[PDB]
Amino acid sequence: RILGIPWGFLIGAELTIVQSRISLVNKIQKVYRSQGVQIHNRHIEIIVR
Amino acid sequence: ELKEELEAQGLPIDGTRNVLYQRVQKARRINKLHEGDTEFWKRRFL
RNA sequence: CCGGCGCGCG
DNA sequence: TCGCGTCTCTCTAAAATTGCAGTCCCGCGCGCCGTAGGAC
DNA sequence: GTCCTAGGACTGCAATTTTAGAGAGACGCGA
Repeated sequence: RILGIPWGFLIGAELTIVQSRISLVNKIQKVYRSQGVQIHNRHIEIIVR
Repeated sequence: ELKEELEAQGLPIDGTRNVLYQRVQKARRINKLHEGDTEFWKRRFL
């Protein structure tokens, strides 16, 4: 409603995906860290991408 | 409310009495914009 | 030299 | 002489369940049992 | 004896199964 031509869709998709990636990695890392499992952020970022 | 049926056809004559009935029974025989203005959106983004 | 059923090992 | 809610369906827009489709660690060993049915 | 012999568990999703929304042609009653 604020931005029309693709800045409406491009910025909206960019903001949604950027927030989703941060929380998706955080939730998975929190689950594994709670059990002492040590996995690099690179491996999870490969899956989340 | 049979006069509402007349809107489905061209309304030939009709009006007084029994003409609407005969016609409804014989009608079955035939069957400001700112698009492309990147500067405005850049201003709105901030 | 094909598949089912049962019992096991890591 | 028509007019009025309206009798009797009537046809479809919009959810509300509901019956499938799909899937459900890996790698080894051993044994048993099939292959059935019927008029001669 | 046998010789040929013919009933989990969860998710996904389109498919009913209504519920509903309006709605109209002919109408029995009525102005």
